[PDB]
Formats: sequence, C-alpha cells, structure tokens
Amino acid sequence: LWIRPDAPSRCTWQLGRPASESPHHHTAPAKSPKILPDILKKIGDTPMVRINKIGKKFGLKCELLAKCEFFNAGGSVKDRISLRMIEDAERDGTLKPGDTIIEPTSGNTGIGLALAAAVRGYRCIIVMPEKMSSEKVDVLRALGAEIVRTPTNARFDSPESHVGVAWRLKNEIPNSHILDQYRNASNPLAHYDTTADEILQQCDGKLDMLVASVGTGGTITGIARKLKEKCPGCRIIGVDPEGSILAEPEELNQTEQTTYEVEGIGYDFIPTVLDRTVVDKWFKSNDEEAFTFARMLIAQEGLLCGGSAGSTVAVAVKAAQELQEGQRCVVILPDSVRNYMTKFLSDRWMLQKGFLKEEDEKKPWWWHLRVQELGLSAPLTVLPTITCGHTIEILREKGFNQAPVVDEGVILGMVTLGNMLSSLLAGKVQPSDQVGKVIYKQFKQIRLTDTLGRLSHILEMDHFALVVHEMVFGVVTAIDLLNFVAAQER
Amino acid sequence: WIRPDAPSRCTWQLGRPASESPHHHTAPAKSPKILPDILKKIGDTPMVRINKIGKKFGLKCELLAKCEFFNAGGSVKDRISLRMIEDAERDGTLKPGDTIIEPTSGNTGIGLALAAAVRGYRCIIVMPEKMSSEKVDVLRALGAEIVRTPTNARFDSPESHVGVAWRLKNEIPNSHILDQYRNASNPLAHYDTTADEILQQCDGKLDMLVASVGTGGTITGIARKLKEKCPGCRIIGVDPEGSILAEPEELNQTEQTTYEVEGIGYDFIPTVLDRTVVDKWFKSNDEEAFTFARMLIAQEGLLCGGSAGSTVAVAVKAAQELQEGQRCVVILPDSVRNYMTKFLSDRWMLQKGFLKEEDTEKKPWWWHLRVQELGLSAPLTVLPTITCGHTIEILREKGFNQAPVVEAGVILGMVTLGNMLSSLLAGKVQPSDQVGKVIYKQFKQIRLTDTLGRLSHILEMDHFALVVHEQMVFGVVTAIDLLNFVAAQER
Ligand code: HEM
Ligand code: HEM
Ligand SMILES: *Cc1c(COP(=O)(O)O)cnc(C)c1O
Ligand SMILES: *Cc1c(COP(=O)(O)O)cnc(C)c1O
Repeated sequence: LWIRPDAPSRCTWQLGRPASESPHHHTAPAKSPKILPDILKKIGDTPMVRINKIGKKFGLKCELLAKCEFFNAGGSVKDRISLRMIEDAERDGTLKPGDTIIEPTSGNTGIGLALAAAVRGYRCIIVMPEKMSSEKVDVLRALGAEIVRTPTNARFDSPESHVGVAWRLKNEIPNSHILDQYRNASNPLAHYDTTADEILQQCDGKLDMLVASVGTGGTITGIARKLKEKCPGCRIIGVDPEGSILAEPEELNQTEQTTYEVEGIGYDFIPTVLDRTVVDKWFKSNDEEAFTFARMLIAQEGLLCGGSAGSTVAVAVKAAQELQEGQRCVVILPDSVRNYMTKFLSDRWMLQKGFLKEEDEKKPWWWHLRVQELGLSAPLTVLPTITCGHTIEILREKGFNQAPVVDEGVILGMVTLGNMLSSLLAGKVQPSDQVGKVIYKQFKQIRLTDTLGRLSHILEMDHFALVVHEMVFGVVTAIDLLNFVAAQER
Repeated sequence: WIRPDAPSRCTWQLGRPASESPHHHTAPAKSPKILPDILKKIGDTPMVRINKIGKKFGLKCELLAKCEFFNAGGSVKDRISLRMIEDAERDGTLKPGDTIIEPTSGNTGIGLALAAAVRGYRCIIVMPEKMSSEKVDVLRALGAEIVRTPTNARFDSPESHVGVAWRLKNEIPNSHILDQYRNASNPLAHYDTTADEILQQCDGKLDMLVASVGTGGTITGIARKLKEKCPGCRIIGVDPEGSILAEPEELNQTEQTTYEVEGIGYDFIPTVLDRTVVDKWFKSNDEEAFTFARMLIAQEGLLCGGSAGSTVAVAVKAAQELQEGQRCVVILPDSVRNYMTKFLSDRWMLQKGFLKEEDTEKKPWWWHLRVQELGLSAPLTVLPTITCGHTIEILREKGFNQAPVVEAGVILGMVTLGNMLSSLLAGKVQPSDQVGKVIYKQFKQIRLTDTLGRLSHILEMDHFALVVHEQMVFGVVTAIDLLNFVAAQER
C-alpha cells in the first residue's frame, strides 16, 4: 500500500463538457449568516483588492487585481481544500468521528487541517519537509496536531519523503486516513466551485488574465477549468519556481539548483490533481524575485502576504505587459506573512541568505557617518546601592538630567531625574529606597567608531544606546540622532 | 505637551439625542465587488460562536466572539488608525507627505503604518521595549521608523513613549501626533462601526459585552451606543493586574507594576476612556490570559492574541449570572501574529514559568521512559567521501537501510538506500558520484537518558534523531521507530 502522488489523472473532463456529465458533487457558494456557528465558516469570500502602485511602477497598462487568500481562517488558501476534503470524506462515510487524519504538506494544508480537526474533533498528524518554517510548527503544535518532519531534497519516491512517510504512518495506525491533497478531487473542486465563482462574480465576468503560482496545482487547475468554461478569452498563466519540474516546455525546467527558500510552490513530481493542459503559459521565478516583490507588496500595497504571493506578482508584472488599458489581470495571493516572520520579513535572514546585498543606496545622507559626529557629553556615574533621593541631590546639584548606573564597572543601567521625580510624586518609591527599583535596565552599547545606521537599527529595539570604550563616553537616544540630522538639515 | 490623562471635555450623557452631537458620524457602507485599496478591508469582522470553552466552564448562555484579528493589519487598531487619519484629512490638519508620529502598544502603530503605506505618509512609531519584536518586523516591513522607550518609565517622565512622541513632534516640521489617547476618532470609530456590527449581528438582542481595556476606545465607543440602542446589555471591562484603570480603586491595589500581556492596561487614565459607561470591572493576570488564549486556539480554532485570552478568561467568570437564551459577546482584539515567539512558544511559556511542567500529566504512559529503552543497534558508519554505489553495496551486504555519514568523528549527516537508488534511477547522480549529492545534512542528537517525549519534541523539528554519547552513535531514530516501539508495547 502506497499510492503515487504523480500517478496520471483518470479525469474525463475536457473543455465543452456539460455540468450534467460530471460525476462529482458540486457545492454552490452560500450566504454567510449573521452569527457564525464555527470558525470554519470564515473560509472563502476572500476580497479582491486593487493593486494601486506596483502595477504602474512596472508600466502595466491593464488593471492589476489581487485575490487575497490570506484572510481565510487558517490564514492560507489551503483552508479551502482542507475543509472541503474533510467534508466530502465525511459524506463518503470514510471519515468517522474521533478518527485520525494524516497529511503530507507544505504546511498550509497542514494548518487548515489541524484547524478543522481542532474544531470538529479529529486527531491530526502532519508530515512536512524540514525546510518549512518553524512558525508553521508553532501554529500546528498550538492547534494540537502531532508533527513529523522529513528531509527536504529527499526524493518523493524514497521512503523518507513526506508523502512516503505519510503512508508508512497510515499503515501502522488504526483508523488513520490520508485525504491526499495531491490526488483528491476535492482539492481542485474546492476552487472550481468556490474560488472561481468568487473571482468571476467579483469581476462581473470580465477577466483578461489570471496569474497563479503552483503547488499541488489544485488552485490553478480548478480555477482555469471553470474560467475556460465561463470566460474562455482569459489567459491562464502559471508560475513555477526555479528548481521545479512543473513548467512547460521541459526546456524551462533545466536548472542547477534543487532546493530553494520559497515555501509552498513547486515539486519534483507532477501531481495528479494538476492539469497542465489548461495553463496557457508558464513562467519561472526565483527566491530573490519572490522575497523582493513580497516585501514590495507589503511596503507598497500594504498587503501582508507570503513569498509565493511575491513570486506570483513578480511574474505578473512581466506576463501582463502585453495587456493594454481596460483589460484586467487577477493575481492569486496564497498565504500571509505570519508563516515567514523570522525568514523573509527579517532583515538579518535576508542578509545571511544573501538576498539583500548591503549595497542595495536607498538610505539617507547621514546613514554612513560616525557617532562621534553627534557632540555628546560624559555623564556622571553612580552605584546601584545609592538611594533615590540622594541621586536627585547629585543630579540637580551637578545640573545633569540622567546618569548611567555603573557597578563597583559593569554597566547596570540608567536613572533619569524625570522618572525619579515622577516615581516619588506617585509614591511608587521612597527617598530611602534602592535606585534599582526605578532603574532602566535595558540598553545597548556602541563604539565611537560605529556607524549612524547601526545606531538607527539599535534604536528600533532599545531606547538608550551608550557609546563606550573598547567607561561611558556618552548616552545617545533617537532624539539626539534627530537633533543632529535636523541641525545639519538647515 | 498635552496630557493623555486629561479629563474629557465631552458633554455626552445618556439620553441625549444624536442630533445634539457636535461630531461627524460615519455610517458603515457596502463594500464594492473590487476594493480600491486594502484599507476598505477594515470592519465587517465576523461574529463567531464559542462552542467549547463556554460549556467547559458551565456557561448556560450563548458565548459569542467578535473577531477583530481579521482586519487588514490584523488588530482592532486598524479601525481607529483609518478613522483617526480620515477625520484629520477632513480637518485639513493632515496634508499629503506629512509625518505621523504615534505612541503605541504597536497595534495602533501597525494600523497607522499600514494606512501611511497606502496613503503616502511618513510614519514614526514610538513603542515600549517590552512589546514583541514581531511587531517591530511588521512595522519595519511597512516602512515605519521605530523608536523604543523603557517600560516602567512613568507616563509623565520624558522617557515614556508619549513624552518621547511629543519631543519628536516638536523637533520635526509638518509632524502630527494623531494621539489615540485624546482623539475622539478612536471611540467614535467603535461607536459608529463596531457597535453597529455587534447590534446587527445579534439582531439587537444582547445581554452582556466583555472587553479588555487599552486606551479605552473599544469599550467606551461600544458601550455608549449599546446603552443607547440596547440598554439591557451589561458593560464589562477587563484590566490587567498592575494597571490603574479598574474601578473601584480597591481592585487596583497590587504588588507588581509591569505585566507580560500586550495592548491592555496603563499607568494613567486616557481621555477617551469613559469609565461611567462601564458597569463592572475585572482584574486579570498573565497566566489566565495565556492559558485562555491558547485555549481559544486549541479548542475554538481562533488564532488570537493574549488580550483576547484575558477577555475570555474574565468572560467565563462574569457571564455565570446569565442563563439560557441570553448571549454574551466578547471582543477579541488581535491575532497570534504579534505573539509568535512569545505565548505561542512553549519554551517561552516555560522560561517565563507560565507552563509548569506538572500540568507532563496530560501526556501518555510512554512519555517518561528512557530513550535507550527503545532497543536500538549501533549502525554501520561510512565516510562522506565514499562513493554512491559502494555504499549501496555495503548497505545491501549488511542489510542496513541507512548509514550515518560521520574521520574526526563528527557526524556530517545521513545516507539512505532508497533515496540513493531513487536518485540514480532518476539520473540525478552517477554510481561513481560522491555521497554529498544525496546526503541529508540536517539531523539532531539525543542522549539515552533523555525522555521519549523529549524525543517527540525533537522529531517535530527533524526527521533523524541520533542517539550518541558525549560522538559515538549507538542508534538512529525517526518518528516511525518511536511508533513501532509504542505500538509493540501496546500488543
Ligand atoms: C465535466 C465534468 C467532469 C467529469 C465528467 C469528470 C470525470 C471524472 C471521473 C469519472 C473521474 C474518476 C476516474 C476513475 O477513477 O476512473 C475523475 C477524476 C478526477 N477528477 Fe474529474 N470529472 C469532471 C470534472 C472535474 C473537475 C472540473 C475537476 C477539478 C476541479 C476534477 C477533478 C478530478 C480529480 C482531482 C480526479 C482524480 C482521479 C484519479 O484518481 O485519477 N474533475 N473525473
Ligand atoms: C450627543 C452626544 C455627544 C455630544 C453632545 C458630545 C459633545 C462633545 C463636545 C462639545 C466635546 C468638546 C470637544 C473639545 O473640547 O475639543 C466632546 C469631546 C469628546 N467626545 Fe463627545 N459628544 C457626544 C458623543 C460622543 C461619543 C458617542 C463619543 C465616543 C464614542 C465621544 C467622544 C469624545 C471624545 C473622545 C472627546 C475629547 C474630549 C477632550 O478633549 O478631552 N463623544 N464631545
Ligand atoms: C499550496 C500553496 C500554494 C500553491 O497552491 P496550489 O493550489 O497547490 O497550486 C502557493 N503558496 C502557498 C504558501 C501554498 O501553501
Ligand atoms: C489597543 C488594544 C487593546 C485595547 O483596546 P482599547 O480600545 O484601547 O480599549 C486590546 N488588545 C490589543 C492587542 C490592543 O492592541
């Protein structure tokens, strides 16, 4: 017992077949009630938002639209296929109450399934590649799903693959089923019945082009089939990452790299649910395009979305160049920034992985300069063992507003006149009390030879930044940096 | 400098006609098929029923949740940020290209940075250093400049986020502080929109509403309109231990000053907070909050923040008096996104001591056992520099499925028979090619004296877990093996 995820499709559908000839149970989109019975009803009806800036930055004549799927309950487009697959299984009588659900996944399907299982009371085991983000793990574990990892770069054939291991676990566990998002008709059917109807209804039937990145392929297949039926003039454009085999012709697929950073799209095999015949043209994207463009979606359009979305738009600005005014282009945005918090959203990760060259220029004049250009003054020291009011006496008598608290030489912190006074007036501290009650413990250290941009970073975390010997030579805050930049401004 | 705690000059009192109001009120509008921009995605948040947690705690009544984490920025603050901007723009106070500086818990900061991103305003955000870094990352990605202020810095002191905000405002031309603490737009947002949604969704029938308290705009704005159109509804506020907002003052007497839950509570009474429309107050703590937020997640499938957890934690107490046919609506402010590495993280919960290791009790029988109890066997080792087909030969010859690739004796990784064969059959590698092409580089090491449950954790990150001594490998374990053992011990 193992079923091939790459096994060729037995589906007899082809363009022009009546909705009557279909053997499948179709679900019509329904109105949402005033009060939702459970969170699973919050899946679907995702908004179609206009891309106002990015489209014109690249000179698109057409209308650039984005179907934002990260507004689903689990926060990904996978929440759709997870509910549907479950619901249908329940109708088959295959999925029984208290039963175990096992799935191989990029993790979005895993999160949608763990969510639905949490609500409906199913045990859920998720098998995902080791590449996938820990944020996904935190969300899954929080939903109460059991988690197994498989090595990325492990062939889909090998016993170590996520699909293979999923099956090996299914065989060893009683009442355990694999819904199999790669072979399940529910995956593309979810999109055929719901997502496509939504895209059409929202656009009033008028649609020139659709751009979608490709995972298992249920999204692009499901959408494209119904689009080819109800809006045949629409060009279907698929997006495949460099290193995958999904794109046509095979020539586009020839590549050096095997594994890549972008999560959720591309595979080393051709999924059953994937119908490559309805994709009019394919495009290859890379990790850099994806992360640059995703960050661009966030900063420009204010859409908090994942990397695959970035690939999708990155290709969209190219593929939609042919189009001209009055025509519209729809883009699929699969998931949210939540999964990627410590990866592409993090600057340090972008650097460490070499996507952001430090060269890539946009920063102001003051960015490169020494802190020494600021004009500081060495503040008075003090012991942690001093008493509050006494420090007031020293501060006013020396005419200082703040002192760094240094140890019998470990810098312990900072105490300021204003917070001392404020703390006393509220009765929060006594003049006989230890200074450690009101002390500011958190600060960061800098060299006089450090750059102003470094300081700009440090001040995004801490309020105080002390310039110190390689002995405090000065205390710097954002306000000082402002006083400098603005003084040098006029 | 204007005080955020200055008492309200508002002449509103219950029973005043809406005609007497000096304010411009904005009615909720129908969303078009295509949204002009994402800011139109703020509001119309779903009302979801709480099916499990309410009954577990024995509520006879209907427990409803207003999920505010579905807003564009992902918090209830996205509402006050748009509103505060729009009114300012209508005032002519806010001009294009101007700078907006705001003190915030960071959700207001995110809604404002988002709105600034769409409408093209420079955005400077001032937040306490306590607040989560996820917020910093989202803000920075949105193109906002970030300034931090020491937590425990009194709201009066110049080092406070409000004070620093003002000092920034004074030194920068064309810079405005929209001031969520004094701005009428904040509670008006909730009066006009949030409360209308709550009413329409509940069909005017509402017995109780529970809401946590930040600046106080949510509860104030909701409560005013609720007292007007649904007088039977009780307003219940939630304040964290260490805050001064709750009434009477007796509730506020406490040891601690600062707390872990983000977004709620303050050391001052904001102008926008109307404490007269709050029928009763409740004090909450961090443990209650995180326990209940995690509970919302695991039970209800609502991915929400800590304040939501506080709100529900109080809700299960305050709503006991209610009985069947009555409903209680709860405000769930924001999402798990800001808290990814904090309360959602088990290690952080342990490190801060919210998850006692006692509450090991819920875990199965095999959980406390030694890993060595699995019955392993030290596998054959190979060089990283060995050749593919050779490894195939040794592997078949000894009947091993895999060999750890380890001279210095540091384990470099893992090689398996099936993946090699598959790799060759696909033509990705030659029989003469080196093992490094197909090697699995990522693995983790465990001790024989570690628990099986620890291993269960390890297997959530990695596929291979090698049992080694302090670098001699005595065995290789995957999740499948742990399963084989437990299930063997089951028959
Ligand atoms: C025009 C109506 C359609 C007809 C008449 C049709 C017919 C069929 C039949 C009879 C099968 C079962 C094959 C077998 O086991 O022998 C099948 C398979 C399948 N269909 Fe359809 N189908 C239709 C539409 C669709 C659409 C629109 C989609 C996608 C949204 C879809 C998705 C699938 C999938 C994923 C399978 C997997 C079968 C396998 O395991 O090979 N079908 N189709
Ligand atoms: C008939 C109803 C109301 C009347 C007659 C009224 C009247 C007023 C007036 C005259 C002010 C003075 C503005 C100023 O001093 O700058 C004010 C302030 C204010 N009002 Fe109202 N108001 C009404 C309802 C509301 C409602 C329903 C809310 C909230 C949902 C609200 C929130 C505020 C806030 C936050 C202020 C700021 C006051 C300050 O600067 O301290 N008002 N109101
Ligand atoms: C699954 C997924 C996709 C691909 O969608 P398919 O319908 O599989 O083509 C894209 N992005 C993310 C993040 C996904 O989880
Ligand atoms: C602002 C905020 C609140 C408090 O809402 P108010 O309207 O200020 O009472 C609660 N939780 C979070 C996360 C917040 O950002």
